[PDB]
Amino acid sequence: GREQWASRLGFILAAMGSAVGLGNIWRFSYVTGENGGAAFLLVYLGFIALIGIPIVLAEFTIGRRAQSDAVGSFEKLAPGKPWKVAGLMGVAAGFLILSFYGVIAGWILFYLFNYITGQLWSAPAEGFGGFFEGFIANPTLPLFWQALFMIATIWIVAIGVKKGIERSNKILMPLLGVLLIALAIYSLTLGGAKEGLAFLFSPDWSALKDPGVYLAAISQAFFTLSLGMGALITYGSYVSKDSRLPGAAVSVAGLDTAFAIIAGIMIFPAVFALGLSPSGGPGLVFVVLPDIFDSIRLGPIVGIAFFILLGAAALSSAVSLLEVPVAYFMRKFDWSRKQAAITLGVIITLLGIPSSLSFGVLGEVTIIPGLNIFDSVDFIASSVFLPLGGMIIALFIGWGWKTSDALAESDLTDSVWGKLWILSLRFIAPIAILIVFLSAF
Ligand SMILES: CCCCCCCCCO[C@@H]1O[C@H](CO)[C@@H](O)[C@H](O)[C@H]1O
Ligand SMILES: CCCCCCCCCO[C@@H]1O[C@H](CO)[C@@H](O)[C@H](O)[C@H]1O
Ligand SMILES: CCCCCCCCCO[C@@H]1O[C@H](CO)[C@@H](O)[C@H](O)[C@H]1O
Ligand SMILES: CCCCCCCCCO[C@@H]1O[C@H](CO)[C@@H](O)[C@H](O)[C@H]1O
Ligand SMILES: CCCCCCCCCO[C@@H]1O[C@H](CO)[C@@H](O)[C@H](O)[C@H]1O
Ligand SMILES: CCCCCCCCCO[C@@H]1O[C@H](CO)[C@@H](O)[C@H](O)[C@H]1O
Ligand SMILES: CCCCCCCCCO[C@@H]1O[C@H](CO)[C@@H](O)[C@H](O)[C@H]1O
Ligand SMILES: CCCCCCCCCO[C@@H]1O[C@H](CO)[C@@H](O)[C@H](O)[C@H]1O
Ligand SMILES: CC(C)[C@H](N)C(=O)O
Ligand code: NA
Ligand code: NA
Repeated sequence: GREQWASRLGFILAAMGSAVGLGNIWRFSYVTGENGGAAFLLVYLGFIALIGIPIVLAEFTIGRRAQSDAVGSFEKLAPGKPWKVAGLMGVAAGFLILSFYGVIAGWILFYLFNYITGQLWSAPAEGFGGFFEGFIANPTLPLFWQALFMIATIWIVAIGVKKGIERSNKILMPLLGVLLIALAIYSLTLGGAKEGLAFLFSPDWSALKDPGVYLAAISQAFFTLSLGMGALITYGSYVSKDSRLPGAAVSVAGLDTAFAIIAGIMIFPAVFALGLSPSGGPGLVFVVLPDIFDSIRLGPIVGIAFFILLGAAALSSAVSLLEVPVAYFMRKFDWSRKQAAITLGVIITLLGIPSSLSFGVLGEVTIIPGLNIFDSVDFIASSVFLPLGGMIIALFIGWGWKTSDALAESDLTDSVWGKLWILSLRFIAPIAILIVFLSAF
């Protein structure tokens, strides 16, 4: 006797809460900026349409049918089969992603603290770039704020699905978009819009010759949709029978893509107006936006709101990440929810400490050749486990299910979409993923 979404539309809300977070504004902005912009944008969008939405629906189908955890969904639906390797990577990918996800979310809480104590209202003596660099170089200051965020994440997973995950404030997410739209409009007036919008919407096709622009595009697409980290199989596993999955998948992926494109329209016109380079790294939004808030008379109020709402959004995504291992360890080892929540939460926190330290004292240490600890874990998680696990998931429903079962449990029977959906999982998605791995590696 396990959990289910109490309210009807609690599923689409929780799935949208998982998808929308730091990946849309933080990671989308610097991965776009260091990949040329528009050409990477057209590739990232095509991957969302032809691969992302089929696998989003695929993960919902596996979860609802099996009614188990990220790994248990494969033991039940296909006993004794090696398909379950897709679920182990997702649990592994959830661990790795949440370790450094909490670091970036700690930067959010630190910036929210400085606008609340009036510290960042005016520009600091060293500039917003120098001020940000001083903070992420500090060894222990970020570990405090990352631990604070993890406590909030541990608290909400421990409370439960019905009492915590489903009980999130549902007005915070529309408010973030309303604030992103208004910051998009304002930044369009800052004078770098012609250069910023050509960067984002006028393609330089030369980038299409680098096999790294596809892997980066497929990493960002899986990352931003919470694909391949066992998150959508778990949330699907709390879903009842009379649930229309296809529209939920299109609604999850469509709303998520709107946030990224509005985040891009906000950031890159602001990047060029400030004279900076769009290849500014993970601190891109963390250096651009405090400068933008300073050019507004009521910017301090804008900054408090922007970091509360984004902070609320990062919290709901991190809650969906920790629930994947939490759900797994409850079944495998009979741990209670609170037991698994604090145990795996404290652990994942300590795994993120080396990632946090790589922006400062550990800045020189490299794991993967050419990449520090943070870039190494992000590469192993985003660029290997998510597309591979995402590829095994597609092959799983494509060649491991009776067609009638797939279309039935997906609510796509006798549909032109159901024929194109099977086409995606059987051929297009696993073929294109394998091609991107081969060219890039
Ligand atoms: C028990 C409640 C405690 C809540 C936390 C209060 C944080 C107060 C921080 O204020 C800051 O302190 C600095 C010196 O300490 C000043 O230089 C700075 O100008 C000021 O903005
Ligand atoms: C619960 C909140 C915890 C906040 C902890 C912040 C730790 C910052 C310590 O300051 C550091 O002290 C050194 C002297 O030892 C200086 O040389 C160094 O310049 C300075 O960066
Ligand atoms: C409900 C959460 C409240 C907890 C507040 C924790 C305060 C952390 C204080 O650290 C200090 O913050 C200063 C900013 O003013 C920095 O200048 C300084 O380097 C750093 O040592
Ligand atoms: C980093 C450590 C911080 C983690 C905080 C975890 C708080 C867990 C609270 O959970 C709930 O507390 C109630 C107490 O009455 C129980 O009745 C209920 O069953 C339980 O679900
Ligand atoms: C709900 C949507 C809110 C959109 C907010 C857009 C605010 C943009 C204001 O820009 C400023 O406007 C002045 C004239 O209006 C100019 O003199 C000034 O140079 C310009 O920088
Ligand atoms: C809020 C939505 C804004 C949509 C912006 C899409 C238009 C991007 C076009 O970029 C460039 O604009 C320059 C302006 O002259 C042209 O010279 C150049 O040829 C063109 O490539
Ligand atoms: C959010 C809605 C945005 C709509 C998409 C805007 C399309 C911008 C078209 O740029 C075009 O790129 C070409 C390079 O291939 C140039 O040849 C051409 O001169 C230039 O105009
Ligand atoms: C919920 C809305 C969040 C976005 C708000 C957009 C900021 C509007 C900025 O307008 C004006 O721009 C001028 C810049 O020159 C300032 O001098 C002026 O004082 C400021 O008020
Ligand atoms: C769960 C998290 C990775 C979410 N997909 C994001 O875009 O931030
Ligand atoms: Na996202
Ligand atoms: Na979220």
